[PDB]
Amino acid sequence: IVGGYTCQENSVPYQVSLNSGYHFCGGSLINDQWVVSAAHCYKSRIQVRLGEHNINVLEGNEQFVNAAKIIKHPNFDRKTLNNDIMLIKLSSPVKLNARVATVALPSSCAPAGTQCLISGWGDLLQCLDAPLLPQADCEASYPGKITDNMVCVGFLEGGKDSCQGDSGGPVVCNGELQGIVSWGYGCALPDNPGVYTKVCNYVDWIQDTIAAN
Amino acid sequence: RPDFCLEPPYTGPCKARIIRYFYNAKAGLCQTFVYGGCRAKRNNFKSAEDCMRTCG
Ligand SMILES: [Ca+2]
Repeated sequence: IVGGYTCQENSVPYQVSLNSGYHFCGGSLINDQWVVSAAHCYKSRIQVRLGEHNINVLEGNEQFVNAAKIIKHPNFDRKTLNNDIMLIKLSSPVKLNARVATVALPSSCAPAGTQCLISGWGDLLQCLDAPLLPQADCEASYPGKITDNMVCVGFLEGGKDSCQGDSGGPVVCNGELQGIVSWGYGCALPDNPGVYTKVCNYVDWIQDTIAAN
Repeated sequence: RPDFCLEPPYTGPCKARIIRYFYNAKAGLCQTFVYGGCRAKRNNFKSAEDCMRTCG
């Protein structure tokens, strides 16, 4: 996150850190046993860390839980990054409190212009307030690289953006998870806002997958 | 040595933070850099040994 601000401690209770020795991606808690992240964040062994603020200090509110099952979207493309979404089932249910809570899945796709909150460690959790951009502008910034399963969030003038270390993290608008940090050319560069997985196109896949596992 | 060994490390468009190794010709050894998680170029190794074996 560039041009952002340090989040108020525990103000983003659904934020998680994916760790396989060190922090490498973010994620969001959607229920007491499942986390959603980016498919390019796949690793055979992943430990999920919840209730974190400072990733380098044991604060006392953290919960460490190993991933039991890791399921990437069946249509994920490693080259185009289309369908960059993945579900992680935890080894055991986590304890929900003020520091560890779930985020709601979208009721519908949020329209362009909607203000959202992006968070990640890309060592204190960083926050960024930014709007969903019109698909036309997203496409104009990334000629022929944007699919219907992607949405741009940020500013066309750059300056503020998510960056390496934020992948898989949440983009929450009006209390609902609308995006997942995915990719972009550089960070906070003019005419290249961040690109995110459009979560509203996957609600049924998410729910059906959770019900079958 | 191979030409890809002289190219600067490529983070890529993805935003993960994955530590990888690359051959730094200017220094003559393999160092670490942050790989984004997708579209890796050839001067990108999971270990120092493989990096030095290929680009040494
Ligand atoms: Ca901590």
